[PDB]
Amino acid sequence: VPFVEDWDLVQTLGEGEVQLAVNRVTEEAVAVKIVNIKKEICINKMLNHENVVKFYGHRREGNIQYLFLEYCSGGELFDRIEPDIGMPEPDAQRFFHQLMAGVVYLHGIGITHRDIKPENLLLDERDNLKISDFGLATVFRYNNRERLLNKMCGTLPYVAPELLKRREFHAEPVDVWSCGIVLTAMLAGELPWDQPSDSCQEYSDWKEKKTYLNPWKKIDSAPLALLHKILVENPSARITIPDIKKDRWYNKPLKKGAKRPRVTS
Ligand SMILES: N#Cc1cnc(NC(=O)Nc2ccc3cc(C(=O)O)ccc3c2)cn1
Repeated sequence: VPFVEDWDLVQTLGEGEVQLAVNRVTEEAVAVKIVNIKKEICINKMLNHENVVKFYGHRREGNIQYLFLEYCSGGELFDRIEPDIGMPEPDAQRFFHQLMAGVVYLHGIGITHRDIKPENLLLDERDNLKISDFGLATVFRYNNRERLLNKMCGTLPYVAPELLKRREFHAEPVDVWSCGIVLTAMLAGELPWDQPSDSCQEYSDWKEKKTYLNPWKKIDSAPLALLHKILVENPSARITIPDIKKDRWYNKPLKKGAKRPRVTS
């Protein structure tokens, strides 16, 4: 079929730069990342899951790398969070379920994302969450042997406290912590602290269980009981994903399915 390989760059999606590309023949939309990168391509080739941004391929034009990735028309989860309000609790529970499925998948194949935040969680046309950007990602389990991490990666308001206090740490509780900060942002529309350190007053208040303060006072007791188990300073005592899936709020019926068309009489 002629011209089937031609794509037109129609608009900017993010910033390296991310462009929306449309196929000249089929009109299929893809996101093109125009660029660490060698590792991002290698990790992306391992990935295949409904809550993980799809990798279609790559092309190297001299010094420039072109990553052909899934287009998510709903944009970033970040723009679904109303500042200081958040979003309706049933929406946050659905986004959190899909975030857990995506992270379970990644950890299962021994990959840690290391930069989970709402800017990296994209939504398709049906508002299905997709974990995006594997530029900071790494392999923490190979040949069934766990590798402890030591590199400083992520975004300070979402990083686990052990990444700041310890030389080495396990990879999985770090992604669990950032998911908990994402859950906090979705339910309160604010970040609880700048960084999880003792020098940070907001972080000390949380360890002192002052939940009458913002953002915790905006969060219902059931999802807050979950946050009490995720945002635990000691990563060895922090709730694992199998146990998040057994939490009372995680399994609380709150939301109806996608609106489906119907007529009466
Ligand atoms: N790395 C990476 C990466 C970045 N973007 C990917 N896909 C994608 O569709 N990106 C975006 C990013 C921002 C967007 C923002 C909007 C919007 O603000 O309306 C709509 C669609 C968007 C789509 C896929 N992988």
